[PDB]
Amino acid sequence: QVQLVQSGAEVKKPGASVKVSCKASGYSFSSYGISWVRQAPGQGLEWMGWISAYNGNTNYAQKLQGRVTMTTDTSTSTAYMELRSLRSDDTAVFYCARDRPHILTGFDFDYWGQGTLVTVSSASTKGPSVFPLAPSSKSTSGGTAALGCLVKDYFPEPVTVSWNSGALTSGVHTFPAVLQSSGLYSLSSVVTVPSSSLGTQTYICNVNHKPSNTKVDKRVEPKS
Amino acid sequence: DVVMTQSPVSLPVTLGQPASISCRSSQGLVYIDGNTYLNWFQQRPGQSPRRLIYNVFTRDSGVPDRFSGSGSGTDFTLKITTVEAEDVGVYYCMQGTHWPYTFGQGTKLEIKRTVAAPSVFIFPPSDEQLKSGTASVVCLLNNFYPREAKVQWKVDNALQSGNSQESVTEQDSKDSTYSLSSTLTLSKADYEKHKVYACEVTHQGLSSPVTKSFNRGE
Amino acid sequence: LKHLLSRINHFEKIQIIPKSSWSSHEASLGVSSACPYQGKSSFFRNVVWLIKKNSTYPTIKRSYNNTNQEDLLVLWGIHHPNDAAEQTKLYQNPTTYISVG
Amino acid sequence: IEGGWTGMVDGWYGYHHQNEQGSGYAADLKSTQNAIDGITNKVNSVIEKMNTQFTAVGKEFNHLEKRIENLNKKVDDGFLDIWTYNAELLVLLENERTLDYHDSNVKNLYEKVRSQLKNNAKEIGNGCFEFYHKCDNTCMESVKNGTYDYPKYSEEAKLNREEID
Amino acid sequence: IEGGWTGMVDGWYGYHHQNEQGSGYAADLKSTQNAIDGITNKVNSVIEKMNTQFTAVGKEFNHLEKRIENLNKKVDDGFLDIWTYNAELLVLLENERTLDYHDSNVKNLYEKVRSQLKNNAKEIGNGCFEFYHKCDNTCMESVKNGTYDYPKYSEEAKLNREEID
Amino acid sequence: IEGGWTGMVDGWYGYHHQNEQGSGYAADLKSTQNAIDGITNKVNSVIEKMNTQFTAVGKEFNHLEKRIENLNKKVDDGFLDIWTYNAELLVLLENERTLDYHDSNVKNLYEKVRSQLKNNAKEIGNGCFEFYHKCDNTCMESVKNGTYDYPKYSEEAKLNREEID
Repeated sequence: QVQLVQSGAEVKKPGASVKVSCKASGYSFSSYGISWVRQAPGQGLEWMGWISAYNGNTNYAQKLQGRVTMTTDTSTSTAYMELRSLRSDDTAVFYCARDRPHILTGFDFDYWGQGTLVTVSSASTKGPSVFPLAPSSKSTSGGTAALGCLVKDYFPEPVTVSWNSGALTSGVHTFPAVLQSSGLYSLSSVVTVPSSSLGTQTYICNVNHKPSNTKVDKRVEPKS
Repeated sequence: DVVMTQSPVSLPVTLGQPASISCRSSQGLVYIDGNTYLNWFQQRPGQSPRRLIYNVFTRDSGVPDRFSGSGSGTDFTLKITTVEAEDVGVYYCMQGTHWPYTFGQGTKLEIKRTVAAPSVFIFPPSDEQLKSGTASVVCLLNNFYPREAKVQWKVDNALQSGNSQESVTEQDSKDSTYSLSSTLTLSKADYEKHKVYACEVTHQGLSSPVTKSFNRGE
Repeated sequence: LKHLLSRINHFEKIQIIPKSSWSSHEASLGVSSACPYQGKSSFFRNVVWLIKKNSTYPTIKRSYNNTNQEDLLVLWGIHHPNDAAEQTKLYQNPTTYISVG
Repeated sequence: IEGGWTGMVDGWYGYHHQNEQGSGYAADLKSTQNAIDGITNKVNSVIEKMNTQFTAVGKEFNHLEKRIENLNKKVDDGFLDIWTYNAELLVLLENERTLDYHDSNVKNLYEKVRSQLKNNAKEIGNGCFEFYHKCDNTCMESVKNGTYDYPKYSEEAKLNREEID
Repeated sequence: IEGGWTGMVDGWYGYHHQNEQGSGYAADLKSTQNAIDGITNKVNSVIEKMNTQFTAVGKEFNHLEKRIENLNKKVDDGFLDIWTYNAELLVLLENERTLDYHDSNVKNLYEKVRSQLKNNAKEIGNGCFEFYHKCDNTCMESVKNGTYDYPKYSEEAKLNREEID
Repeated sequence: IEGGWTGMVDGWYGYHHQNEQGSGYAADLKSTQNAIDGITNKVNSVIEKMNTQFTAVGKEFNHLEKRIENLNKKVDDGFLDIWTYNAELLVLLENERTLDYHDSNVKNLYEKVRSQLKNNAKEIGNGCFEFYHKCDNTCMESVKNGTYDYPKYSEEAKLNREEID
């Protein structure tokens, strides 16, 4: 039924062409159209374009008309969005949605796709530098001593943090990454465990930066 | 061009409190077909957007009766009775019949409306990163009703702005309770220049601002 | 009045005047042919069908102040007989008036 | 053009291209889209009816023959059955204007193709252009896109006419 | 058909049959009768004007400038010259609708005879069908009654075309 | 006649005479002048709008809810936006009537020249009469003045037809 499979996450430098693909199936592709939507990082939803598989009726948004080029492969029932010129401002995640083909008919974004995020900055991939935290002042000893690791200095966005062989389940509040002003990233992953179990409970941040495959098992030590 | 103005951007609710979201258009949104076109969308955080009301008065197959699209003239509304927990998230108006398709701005929902009780913490930098060159200190706020606590930074009693960065979690499903992690990153030089790094946390649950000093040598 | 009601959602009754006021110089409300309350001939409950006392119906003057800080829809009526006997029996002075202010 | 096209379900105004390669129904994008924009704006603007304000207006005889009631009654009853009639007229009016607008767009497109093709084709049938020469798929696009060029195919077409002349 | 027929005094829409035997003016019965029914109903229905009720309405200044008089005056004077204009429009409206209805019935009958005859005749003149073959008096009735049959006279007609072809 | 004439700046309806001697644009005097008289009278008569008299009408609530004000208010506000709409319709109405009047005068003149010339010429182009014989400058005047005579040029024209026949 509902299957709008978007392409894989893509990373480029400003001024290079980007190509996103949304392959569709599990539902009749009777010329039904496809439109593409962009959500700036944690910001609004901006419609970018629409293409009718029935025809070649593209409607690129005034703002972005020259760069954007859209195509459809009816044989594979796959749509494609291509931004010829890239900008640091363009860095965002892109989304797909079905649309009705006939202009006479209205519109139906009934099915939506998996968000392909696209990053655009002049920075190469870098492995993260994991650094631990400690309950120096014992924090709220009578409550929960807090322990964290800092995953920093890395350029692609996808990161997966496993706490104590991922076994750690509650207490973990991994935080959203913030672009370091120099173009890098910084995650903070913290846990709240009562100060009773200082040495008994083991604390290990098992992080991996999938695009660079930096699988690193970091040590959390309770320096007070 | 079309302008979709969403009146109630910030909408905290309490479970079971029918609340409404208003979308107002610049021009009428009827089309040659005959039907209006304001299919409301909901993007539950972490998930991709979903459709609710087809046209202006048509619930979608997998949509709870609680969700109800309404409105006839430029001013349309969306009222959900028994506001539940998956109901929380961001919502957008639908693109106008004009080809300029306009989603408009967003409206966020809250789980309930309790008061704040944050557990503030601070984390001095381990010597490991203190050797790489970067020196960063994290202030932690575990739970309270809003998403902001004005964590301001005082280096040797000097407010530090810009060098700070704040990241925010979502309402814990168990209990509406956002968490914060303001970080201030600086060079080794500034770390060695100034021993004392007091923050300052400020929000509703606290009648007294809490600053945790955390000097360089402990 | 209907359009007045088209802008009213809630009413609350109040006792503007009592029956003691008119017992003092009048006679309690009587009945209505084929108009029992449920099973005993009666009258409207919000208005007083005043009658003369011992063939003595004097000119009666009274007034009320919305002391209550709220609008108060107040209602009265006038009896239009068809015979002079009817008036004489129900109201002794035959030349009458109801002066409202 | 006295016959409608069922195959042209993409847009109102369209062309039925026929080449040695095949035959299809291609709608004209600019004509349909611009017309749709204008018709939609007509519809939404016509909706504006802006009835008179709700001036909280009611009176009655007040037992003293205050016909203000029967006056205000007529006034509202007379504003309706007058505005309603007037509105029925505006519907009928706009209805025709959309219909003749449609016929005008038809004739404008037919003049467009006549202007480009000139004597490189025969006007035959109900709005059909029989090419003396062979308009390739691209050439068919060029006529549609308004980028058709008479000279390239001119001489070939001219000799064909003279053959049947 | 740009010319009226004076000889067709029986009904509006008619056919002028011409056979080897002779020439006559026969009106189409169903077209005229159905059209007469619709036009008559339009006429009687249009008559319904349903003026506002006689609400026993008059007032005057009463020597105290009770303009209710000049209000009620205008109200009646304004309802007329508005309804009258509006009624003039409805007359003009219905007038055209009857006229174009008539033209439509004409064209519908011409398509009826075209559909039956097909290529067994030539479209010549102002709505005249020259039969290649000889349509007998009955055959003329069959075309009129809608019971005309192409095949019987088809082959004869075809050979005649080929003779002048 | 689907094309306008810029050279005919003297009058609306005109003829483009062409003789062996030359070619000119002569407007028909009676048609233009009579039409101008009728159109001008339509314009001045339409102007008559005769608004209701200034009946010195105003009232207000008088602190006792004398809605005569909101009544008289609506009455004036309702007479306008009704008369205005109604007037917009009358403009549109007269507009079309002038336009179709113009088209009718065109067709009347074309029938005039057809009636005089009959089979002494060919109907060719968009309202052009190709004379089989040679209509002299006077002869061109005679057609214009309605004084054209078929017989004089008849036999000459007939032989020319038979030559191309």
